[PDB]
Amino acid sequence: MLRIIDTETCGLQGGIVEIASVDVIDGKIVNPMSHLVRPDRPISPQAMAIHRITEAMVADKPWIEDVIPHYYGSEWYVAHNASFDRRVLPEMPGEWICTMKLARRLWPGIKYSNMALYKTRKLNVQTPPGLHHHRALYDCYITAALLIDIMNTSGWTAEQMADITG
Amino acid sequence: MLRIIDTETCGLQGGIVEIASVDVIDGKIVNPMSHLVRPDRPISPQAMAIHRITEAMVADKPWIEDVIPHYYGSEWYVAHNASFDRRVLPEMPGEWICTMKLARRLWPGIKYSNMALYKTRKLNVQTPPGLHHHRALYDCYITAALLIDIMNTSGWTAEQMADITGR
DNA sequence: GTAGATTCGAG
DNA sequence: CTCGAATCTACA
Ligand code: NA
Ligand code: NA
Ligand code: NA
Ligand code: NA
Repeated sequence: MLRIIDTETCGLQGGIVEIASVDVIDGKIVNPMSHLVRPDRPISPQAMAIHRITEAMVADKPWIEDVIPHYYGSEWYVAHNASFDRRVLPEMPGEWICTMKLARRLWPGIKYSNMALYKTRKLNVQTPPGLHHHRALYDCYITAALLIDIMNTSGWTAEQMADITG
Repeated sequence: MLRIIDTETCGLQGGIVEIASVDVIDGKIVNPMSHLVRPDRPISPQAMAIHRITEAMVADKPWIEDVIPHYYGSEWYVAHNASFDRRVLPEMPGEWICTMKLARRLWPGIKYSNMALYKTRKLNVQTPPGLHHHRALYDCYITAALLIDIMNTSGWTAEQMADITGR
C-alpha cells in the first residue's frame, strides 16, 4: 500500500499551511485525507500567491505536531520532490519514494514538475470538488495518477521504487 | 599592468611543457615571453594531440622551477579559466583575473572557450610567427585581445575584474 | 533555502 | 579521457 503525501507551506524554508494524502492500492486511488494546519511562522506573500491559503484560514487549526499522526501507518510515503516534504514535515515513520526521480529514470530529457508530467503523460484523474491546483489534496491526486502511470510503465514495486529513491 | 598567463601541459592534472605571457598596458600588448619547459612527468597523448609538443621538443629544457622566476612580479595575472593555470603552475603572487568568468557575466548564453569567444566577439589579434592554437604564446595573444574587448565593452577596472573572478 | 544532477571549461 | 565551480531544477 502506497501513500501519496503532499504539503503546502509558508515558503521554501518550511512551515505547513496544509497537508493531504491519498492511498494507491491495486492501481486505484482511495482514502483521501486533508488538513489545514496552523503554521509555526507567518505565511510569506510569495507562497500565498501560490496556494492562496490565508492566515485567517489556518488560525483556528491544529499544529502540525497534532495533525501529522493522522498520516502514520503506511509503509511507503510518496511525494513529488519528496526531499522537500520530508524536510518541512516532522519525521515520518516509513520509507520515502520520489516520483520526480522515477519520472526522470523512465522519461529522460523532458520537464519534471508535478503538473508538466501530468500533461506530457496525458493523464486524467477525478480531482475533488472545491479544490484547485496547489492544494494539498488536489496535487495528491495528480501525484498519485503519476505514480500509477510509473508503476504501469515499469512494473516497479514499492521496495524497488524506494531503492531508486535512496 | 595586467599580465596574461598561459600554460601548455601533459594532461589535466599538470606537468608543464610550455609557458608564456604578454603584458597589457593601456589597451596595448607588450613584453611577450615564452619558454618550452621539461615536464615533471610524461606527456600524455591526449595533451599532445592538442598542443603538439613532443617529448624530444622539451627533453633538454629547464624545469618549471628554473623558469617561473621570469614570470613573477606582476600585480595582476590574467588567464582563461585561471583556476587551471593557477593549479598546475607554481604558486604565484599578485591578483588573479579569469576571462572565462568575465565573459560569462558580460555575455550570458554563449560558449566560453578561448576560441569560441574569439569567434563570437570577432576578435582581431596579431599572433606570433610559426605557432598555432594551443601554443601558450599564441593563446596569450588571443586571451589578451579578449581581455581588451572585455574591458572596452564593460569598462570594468582590474579591481572590479578581480572581484568578479572571486577574491 | 535544499540538495542532487548536469554542464563546461582547461591540456 | 579529470573534476571543480557554476548553473539548473524540483518543492511553497
Ligand atoms: Na508538494
Ligand atoms: Na502542492
Ligand atoms: Na590555458
Ligand atoms: Na593554451
